[PDB]
Amino acid sequence: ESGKATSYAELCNEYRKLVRNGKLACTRENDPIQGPDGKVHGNTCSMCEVFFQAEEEEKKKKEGESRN
Repeated sequence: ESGKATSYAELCNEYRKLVRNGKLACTRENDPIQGPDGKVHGNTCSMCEVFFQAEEEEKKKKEGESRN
């Protein structure tokens, strides 16, 4: 337990520039870590991809009907 609690939305933030329409992806960093799901991932982005994915559902709602 070192540093501040920090927050994914703020930590993975640096990966928001990679996430296009809810899909995050970056180089192949060589540093496996863990995520909030107590699960390990390939790189730091992979850990941010799962969090970014969950945010894709909130966008499920459309501002209007595609038929307009």
